[PDB]
Amino acid sequence: LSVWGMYQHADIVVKCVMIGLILASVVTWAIFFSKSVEFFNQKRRLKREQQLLAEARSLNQANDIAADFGSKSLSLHLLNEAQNELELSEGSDDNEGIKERTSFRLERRVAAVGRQMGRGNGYLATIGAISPFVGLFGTVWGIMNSFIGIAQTQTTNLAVVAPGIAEALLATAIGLVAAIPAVVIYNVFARQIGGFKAMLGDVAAQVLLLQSRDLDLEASAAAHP
Amino acid sequence: SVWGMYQHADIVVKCVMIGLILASVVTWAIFFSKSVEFFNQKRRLKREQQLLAEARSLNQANDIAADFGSKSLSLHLLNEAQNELELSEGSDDNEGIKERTSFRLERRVAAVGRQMGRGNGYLATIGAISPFVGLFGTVWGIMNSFIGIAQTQTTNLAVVAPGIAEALLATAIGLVAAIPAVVIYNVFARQIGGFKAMLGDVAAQVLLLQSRDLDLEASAAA
Amino acid sequence: GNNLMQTDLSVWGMYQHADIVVKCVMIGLILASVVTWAIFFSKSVEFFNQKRRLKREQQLLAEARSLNQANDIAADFGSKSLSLHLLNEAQNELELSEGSDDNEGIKERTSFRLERRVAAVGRQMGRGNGYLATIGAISPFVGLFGTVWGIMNSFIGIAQTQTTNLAVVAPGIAEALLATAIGLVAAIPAVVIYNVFARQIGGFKAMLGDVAAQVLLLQSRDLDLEASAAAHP
Amino acid sequence: ADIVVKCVMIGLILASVVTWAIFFSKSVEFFNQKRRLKREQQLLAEARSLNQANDIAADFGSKSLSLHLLNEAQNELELSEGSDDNEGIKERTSFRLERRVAAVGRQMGRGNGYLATIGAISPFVGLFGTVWGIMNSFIGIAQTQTTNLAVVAPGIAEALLATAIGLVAAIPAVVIYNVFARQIGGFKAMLGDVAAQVLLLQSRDLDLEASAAAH
Amino acid sequence: VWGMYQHADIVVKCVMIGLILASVVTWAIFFSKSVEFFNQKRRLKREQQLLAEARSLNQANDIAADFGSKSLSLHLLNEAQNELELSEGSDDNEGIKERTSFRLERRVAAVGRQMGRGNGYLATIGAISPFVGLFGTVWGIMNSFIGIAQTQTTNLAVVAPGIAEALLATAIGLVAAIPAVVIYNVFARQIGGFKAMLGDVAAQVLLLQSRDLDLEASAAAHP
Ligand SMILES: [Ca+2]
Repeated sequence: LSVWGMYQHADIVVKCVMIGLILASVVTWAIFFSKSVEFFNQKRRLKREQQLLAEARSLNQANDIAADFGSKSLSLHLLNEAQNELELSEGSDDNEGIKERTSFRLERRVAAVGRQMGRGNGYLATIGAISPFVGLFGTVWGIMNSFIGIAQTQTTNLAVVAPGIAEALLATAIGLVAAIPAVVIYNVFARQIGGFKAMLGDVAAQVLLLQSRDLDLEASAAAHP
Repeated sequence: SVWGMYQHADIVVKCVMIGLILASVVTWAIFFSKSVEFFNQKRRLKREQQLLAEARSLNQANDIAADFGSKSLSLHLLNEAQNELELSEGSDDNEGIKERTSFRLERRVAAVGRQMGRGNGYLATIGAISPFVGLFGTVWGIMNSFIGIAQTQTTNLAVVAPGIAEALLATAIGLVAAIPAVVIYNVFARQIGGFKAMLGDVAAQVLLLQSRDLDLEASAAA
Repeated sequence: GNNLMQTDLSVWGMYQHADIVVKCVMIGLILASVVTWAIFFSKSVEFFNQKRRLKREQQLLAEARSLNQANDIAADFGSKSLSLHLLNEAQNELELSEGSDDNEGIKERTSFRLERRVAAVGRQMGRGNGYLATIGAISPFVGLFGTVWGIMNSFIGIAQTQTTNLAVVAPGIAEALLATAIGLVAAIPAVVIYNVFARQIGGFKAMLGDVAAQVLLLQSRDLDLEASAAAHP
Repeated sequence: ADIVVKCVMIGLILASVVTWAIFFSKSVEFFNQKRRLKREQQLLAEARSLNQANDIAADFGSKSLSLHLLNEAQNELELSEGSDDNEGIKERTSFRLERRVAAVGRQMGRGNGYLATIGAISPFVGLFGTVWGIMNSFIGIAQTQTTNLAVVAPGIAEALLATAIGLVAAIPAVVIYNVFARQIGGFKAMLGDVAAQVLLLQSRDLDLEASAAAH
Repeated sequence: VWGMYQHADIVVKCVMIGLILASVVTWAIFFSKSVEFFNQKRRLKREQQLLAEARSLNQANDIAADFGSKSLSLHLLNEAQNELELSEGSDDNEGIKERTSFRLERRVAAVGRQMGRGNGYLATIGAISPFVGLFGTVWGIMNSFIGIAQTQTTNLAVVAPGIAEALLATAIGLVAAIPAVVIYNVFARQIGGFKAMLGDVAAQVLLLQSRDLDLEASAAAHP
């Protein structure tokens, strides 16, 4: 029969397989659309902030440039951690310590943001990996039930069992149609999350470089009046 | 008709089905016990991390964590650092203290990570060998099918059907055992990674407090 | 019953034995093949030229016994020269640090900068290889979809028209298999080209890291020799 | 019958023999190594200085791992006598202990490769056997001319036996391989723990000594 | 297997000849790189044993003098001496140490990379040989199904040849794929071990240099 009349004419287990695979497709495309608009906005904002800080030339100038980036700015956050470390460290003779403590801080928040970016990629990787074998389960179960049928009666003449076989194969087709776009989407999102991490670490590095240079130049100006 | 499929079938395939069945049960037991364990451990650690965010020195962190409980992971990290300070008493070299402390604490995070994945070994091997076992069953079934053609001498469809049915059942059960073990192993591996990361953040907070405090004490003496 | 009235057809008459879905799988796979080969031909000449240029720069700078001599060597390398960019970054760090007492800081900052740049370049080399790895990964399974859908249609044919024989849905079965065959032919060159690019990119990264390391070593040694000559005249 | 099918089957059973040899011998090795290290680490728990750790380990047996790590640290101190730079000693000692620990891990892993591959490829040489046999059968039905698969069916069943055996060979290879891999993991952690204790003792004693010498 | 491959299809003839060339390449790579790794690891193991006796960099240089021109150890020692000569006149021994370790660990990496050469081809052959064999079989059964119609009968004898050629493609695909991947893994493991040993020799060189710098500095400070 049709693909439709072929679905509900199948075994309850095979029905389950087909419906589950279709829902998997829905989750794939939902994740795709939302995360796509998200990454485009964040990448634009970060690129803008980064090129504005490119001119910074000191850490206080960078703070002045970043003042209006918004409270949700990742650059503003990294700059604020460096400022927080300096202020907590007021009175210390050891600039190496400040530098150490600041690098540890920035590198850790960058890492954390990357871990936010990937939330949901676990579902994509899992769907693309497991969908073909789930479809495969469906068709194996369907054809298994078919052959359990042919030796009961017990028949010959393949044309009689053909519909159950076709209905079973539809399960594998749906399994593949679910997996392939999941795999593709997973690949692009991995590439973009990597690129985003790289950009964010670029800003964090700008911050550390400014802080390091500032500490050294100030210590030198203080040692020789 | 699964109970009817169960022994309608060959002794070898009875073995395949029962063994794989057990594989599934151990898989899901592991899933439920360790999964609830991870929910609880994560919830407790996240709470302790919030309370300790309010600490502006190490002594205050120790005061905040005092009543965290006997098995608290944050309390263990703080105490490891306190132990290094106590053992290093009288030393002029704060770089040495900092170094020794990080080494100890990071070495601790790793170990906690190692014991979270303790059950994962079983999952990894089950998902590893379940298709093999399954495949054996199905290879057995098709083999029997040819014995039918040989003993019956009639090559119609009704003769080959039992072996094909058996074989397919073995493949189906092989998939049911293999797939969840594999994805559960991956989910647990991810959860362990995030937990190691959170715990590493608490250790980081401890190290930063100790480093800043040492520097400030040394400057107040100069 | 005896003899026949029928026959089969050629490649164009096989195409007539697939449904609309399988026709799409085949044509889409073949276009996929075209993008793999365009990627290959475009990136190949690019990589070759940059690799020759960099190889020359690296051999010439390997002779530099000092950071000043290295600057003289690279003087006219061109505006787009990667080596010249690394040297200019080291010079920039020295210049931004003018007035500082701490040479460790300069060394630290310079290494942090240069290593960063090398990594970025690697990323700018990897552009498009994701298309290759993805094409080589999923093309055999796109082909498999074609095959599964085809045999499904064949079993529908067996079911509506009774009895059996074959001869009817047999061409459709052959066409379905053909879809997997085309899938494999799409996957293989993608996988091989991809491996070649992974190797060549690895070597290019090593060459850049060699230039970068030579720059850092010259800067480190020169800072220390200057510091020692300033302490003890 | 045929020829190569039976050689696939025998080569698989040979592979099984190798699997079992590795299993028994490695079982002994890992269990004795783990027991020795566990005790050594418990006894070293008490030492309040590097010297106290050497003295405790001094009768561990000549092949003890803990005693070797301690002797590396002691050797580095002895070689560096006369030196005013304790950061150097520390550095050198860590480098040594890191290398030595790594090398020991290398040795403990040896032979696990054979398990990994036997478990990986054993079902495919099995498959090769059946494919070869059934290929022979189907050149057989091409010869003469037959129908009624019943003539060639027993040969085809014999051919499948080769895959069956391939899977049987692979299964224990794979399990033993996993068990031994978790073992190598635990052991590397234990060895790193003793190494770490050595480094901490030496570092702390170097610092308390340098301070007391200044004042 | 003689008349057989003579009567086959041109495409399947291509998959077969390609697969067997893959096989010959794997075994050529295997024999040459096998003896090469054997000789190099013998040489290095002897050198590491002999250098374990050095109590300083000069003593190591005397031990290594006749190691030969192709010796990796001599290369490492000469590199470390070169760093000492270029830094002559510098008061900063931290710098010297830093520069030296950086150089040696990169030389080690480079040797590893140079041995990783050609293992790529094994990795690629082991990667695509199942795809080619599998293509062969897919083509074979495709052609057998084309065979049944026309003549438009089922039976067996015209269905059997396509089955025979497909199975042949699988078999030769296995014979090409399996040894290529196994050899690739064995060589990757050997390369890892050699790189670790070489790093061990390098570390010996670094430690001797470090200790000598510190002892010279101490003998100058407290004469
Ligand atoms: Ca220092």
